[PDB]
Amino acid sequence: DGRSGEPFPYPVTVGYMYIMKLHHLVDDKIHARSTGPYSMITQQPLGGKAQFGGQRFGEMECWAMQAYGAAYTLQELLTIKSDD
Amino acid sequence: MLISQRPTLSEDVLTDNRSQFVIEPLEPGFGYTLGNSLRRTLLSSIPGAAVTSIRIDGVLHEFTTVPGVKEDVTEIILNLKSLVVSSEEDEPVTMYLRKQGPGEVTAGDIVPPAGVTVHNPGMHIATLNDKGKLEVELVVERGRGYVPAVSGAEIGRIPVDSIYSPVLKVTYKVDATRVEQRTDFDKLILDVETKNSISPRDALASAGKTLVELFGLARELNVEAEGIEIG
Amino acid sequence: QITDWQLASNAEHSSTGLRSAEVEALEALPDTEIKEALQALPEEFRMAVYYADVEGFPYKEIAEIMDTPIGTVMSRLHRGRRQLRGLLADVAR
Repeated sequence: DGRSGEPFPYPVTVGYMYIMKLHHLVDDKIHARSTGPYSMITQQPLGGKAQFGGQRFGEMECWAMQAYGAAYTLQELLTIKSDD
Repeated sequence: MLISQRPTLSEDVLTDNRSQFVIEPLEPGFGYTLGNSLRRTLLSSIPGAAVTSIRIDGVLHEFTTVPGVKEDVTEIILNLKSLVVSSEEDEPVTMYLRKQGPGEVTAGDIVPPAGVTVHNPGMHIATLNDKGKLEVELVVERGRGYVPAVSGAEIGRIPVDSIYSPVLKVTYKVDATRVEQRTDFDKLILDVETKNSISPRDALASAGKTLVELFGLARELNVEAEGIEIG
Repeated sequence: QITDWQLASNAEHSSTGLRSAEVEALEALPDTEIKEALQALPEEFRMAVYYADVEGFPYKEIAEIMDTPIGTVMSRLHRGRRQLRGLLADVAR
């Protein structure tokens, strides 16, 4: 163990494996928006990272909010955070 | 070679014999550099005194039951291993515990020879019934760490597990702390519980001196630039 | 449906882009630069230059809004303009 220094009490399978770097990369996936462009049509935030867009809060997520009984979170998400 | 932002040692006292020390901030990874070495040093590197062996009068070949006492033999061995004692010179030093009248025996009823100290005189030892007689010999030596019982020779003398270390228990943990845009810096937390012989403070200080002496051996091979945190 | 990508791409070439609630709120805030230079002007001159340069009224209408002859409106316009030119020099601000 490189941290404590003690040996691990049991022999561990070791060897060489061929590992590939897949094209799903966190540099492309990470996105965050406080405020940004909105659609001229629906007046909701644009979608997609390239558009500096907001996250989709969908029907099932509203079901989750209602099952929690959180009224102000749900209203805030669907009004002042979107098309108000 | 470059200078590091100086880490600090803080003390949060829990009980008189129990304390948590926090060394922070440490450069990433160094919490595990200091942690296990400080724990093993605190446990095994501090010299202390304890009971090497005992001899109970009235029982030699048997060792199951002691007549005249409620506790059995091994239950006497247990709370005799809990005896907190300190000695000056290092030689086996014999002590004697004797009591007659019905009541309870404590560590104060043991007669310390000159140069030894019983730090927990209120510790229960055995319960003497009516007419019960208690005579036992306790050998005390100085050592380090925890040495298991070492027998033949003369009957009646039983070697016991000797807890030399003045520190009872040590556990450590490494938590994340943030220094200027880096949240991965190391924060070392040591939880140490000791006998009343010494404080956790002086135990950590003695461990520091010991390890400074140890790594001084590598320090002596040459004098070349290293990480310097002072100031 | 028109995609958000097409809306943004079209906005890149548009006279006014896609503004955000942040840009709106900060644009609604006081300048604290221009406002201070306007408050340093006396109330008559800042009023004349407000109705003239900022609002865009013709000069006669400024002479009507505040009750003054044409001469005080024009003179206060030129002097207030000069003083404001002194109080700030900016290629952009």
